[PDB]
Amino acid sequence: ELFPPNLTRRYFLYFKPLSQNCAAISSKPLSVRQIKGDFLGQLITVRGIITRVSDVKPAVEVIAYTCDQCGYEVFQEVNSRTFTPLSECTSEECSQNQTKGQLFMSTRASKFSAFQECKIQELSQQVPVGHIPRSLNIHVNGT
Amino acid sequence: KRRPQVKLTAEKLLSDKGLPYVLKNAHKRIRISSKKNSYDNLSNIIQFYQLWAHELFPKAKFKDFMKICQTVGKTDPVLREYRVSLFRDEMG
DNA sequence: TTAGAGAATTGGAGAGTGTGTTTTTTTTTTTTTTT
DNA sequence: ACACACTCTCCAATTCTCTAA
Ligand SMILES: [Zn+2]
Repeated sequence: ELFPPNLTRRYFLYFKPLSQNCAAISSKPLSVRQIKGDFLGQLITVRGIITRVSDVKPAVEVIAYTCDQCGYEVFQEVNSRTFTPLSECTSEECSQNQTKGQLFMSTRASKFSAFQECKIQELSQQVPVGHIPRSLNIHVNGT
Repeated sequence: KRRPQVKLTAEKLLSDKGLPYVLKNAHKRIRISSKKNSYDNLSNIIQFYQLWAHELFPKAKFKDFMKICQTVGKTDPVLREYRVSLFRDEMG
């Protein structure tokens, strides 16, 4: 494909859990102790108090580059927390012209999304005797 | 084997993309004026030849394009046949 | 005078190898037990 | 194992030289 489809998705998408009055686990709140390792991958609901909130900063999704000699553009998609930027124009036309041109990054055609990180903690009146309260890290993107 | 090297060659020049384009367009491209300086008009002549050289064969520096052209221009008989054909057309 | 056949010199493609990385105050705001 | 620094090697691109038409 010419470019990754993520580059032109102008929208965000989210799921809203089942109404408990129609009801399933996503409708039934869990305290931060009940979130065992069994739940990894699932959609759940959590009840608690927020302890701290970060301020908004951008995160990359698709990065855009320009090749100087052959005047051609290439894209890279980022999922992990870190990445290596590109540094060689591997395009077949550029290669067959033996044109070992240099790649440079561009903001004006890259795609970002808003990011924020928070932390949630269990209610003090639900802590069992002699224990210290536990907490979870929450991530938030889009609108 | 390693990948063979890519070069300028008379086949590119004799292609329709090549030298016929210059003869098809040069009369319309360049324009001198007494109304502008020597340096002005002199600079103007090189524009078209530079852009054409890039479009033909982007490997190398402009000077290297000219000096490369000298070798094949003096040696290849088919290219020389084409050139005497031009000057015969004017003898026509 | 052109050109084509053979020899010598050089460039860098690219393949290979070894390597490094995780990890006693001194000054100032606040709670607590001690005279 | 994953980017780097550095070493080694082979192969063909190039220019130079000699010969004859
Ligand atoms: Zn390129």
